[PDB]
Amino acid sequence: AQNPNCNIMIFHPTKEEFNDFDKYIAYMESQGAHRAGLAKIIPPKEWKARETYDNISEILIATPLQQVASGRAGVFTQYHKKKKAMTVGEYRHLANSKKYQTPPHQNFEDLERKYWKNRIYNSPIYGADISGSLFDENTKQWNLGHLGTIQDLLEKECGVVIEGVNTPYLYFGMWKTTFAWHTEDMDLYSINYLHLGEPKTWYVVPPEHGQRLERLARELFPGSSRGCGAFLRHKVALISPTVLKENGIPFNRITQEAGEFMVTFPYGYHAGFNHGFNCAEAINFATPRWIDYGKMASQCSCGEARVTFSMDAFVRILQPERYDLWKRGQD
Ligand SMILES: O=C(O)CNC(=O)C(=O)O
Ligand SMILES: [Mg+2]
Ligand code: NI
Ligand SMILES: [Zn+2]
Repeated sequence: AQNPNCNIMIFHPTKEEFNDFDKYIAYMESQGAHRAGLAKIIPPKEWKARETYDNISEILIATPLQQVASGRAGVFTQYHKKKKAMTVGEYRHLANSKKYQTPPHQNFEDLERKYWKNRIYNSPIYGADISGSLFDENTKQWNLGHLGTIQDLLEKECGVVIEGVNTPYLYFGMWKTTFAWHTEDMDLYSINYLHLGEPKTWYVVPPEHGQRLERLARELFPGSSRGCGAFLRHKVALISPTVLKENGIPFNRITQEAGEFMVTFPYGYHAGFNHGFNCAEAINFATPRWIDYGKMASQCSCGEARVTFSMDAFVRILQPERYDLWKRGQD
């Protein structure tokens, strides 16, 4: 069995290997990459996403979200308070302000220490989940707006044509902006390209051990767990690496820098934080190997998770027994 310790693998595809996206995902899996839940892909030196980032300031962040924490430093939830619209230029200035800017630090490990010590005492503002793309239309390799769609994959594998669309999303971050512990909708893959700016640190639990994280989470957030049998779908709970280690939860960590891709694999729980002002693009995707995970994915039906239009067909076709309850949670 390849990668039996479930380490995060880093790949350096050549320009030739960068042509065929599906083929390379399958290659990474042949080497055991998916066992970690997360892989990093460093693009060949010949590749670029676009020519420059000099002209992005006028993008609108219609609903910036202030991420307010509750709990203790290593075990907390966050809620998202909606703020007034602002441009990316305005958001960048805010991120760089004394109130929000990254503190002085020695290295990534020092900044990680500072994150986990102090995150809860601040409320950073995240420009998350903005439909759009920063890839140039002429970028033919690993262009996240040009991937094969999940509806087409489902139709190819299973024969059923379904409604729905699959487009990318932009994320504008600042110091301490946080992504809570989650797997993707329907336990899909995700891919995330860090276009510009400061790094993103990731934590990940191997898919084969995801239920260990779920059991810890139920213990640590006992009210939330009574409320919903899949409350991590709410995407609000944080647990620090120190707490995970104290509880024997297998995990790994890695820092993504600008110009690098990360892929999350089906049922790979992940969480993390941004180091300073940055912009990432991400999308969900599927492969043949996903279908079995999609059939078994948990679902939130309590009303909280509320998701895209396109998840309806995935539930309907892959989880017909669950569909009526889930759709009620949508309504
Ligand atoms: O970058 C973020 O805030 C969160 N991203 C992801 O969870 C992802 O790409 O799957
Ligand atoms: Mg612009
Ligand atoms: Ni994710
Ligand atoms: Zn729920």
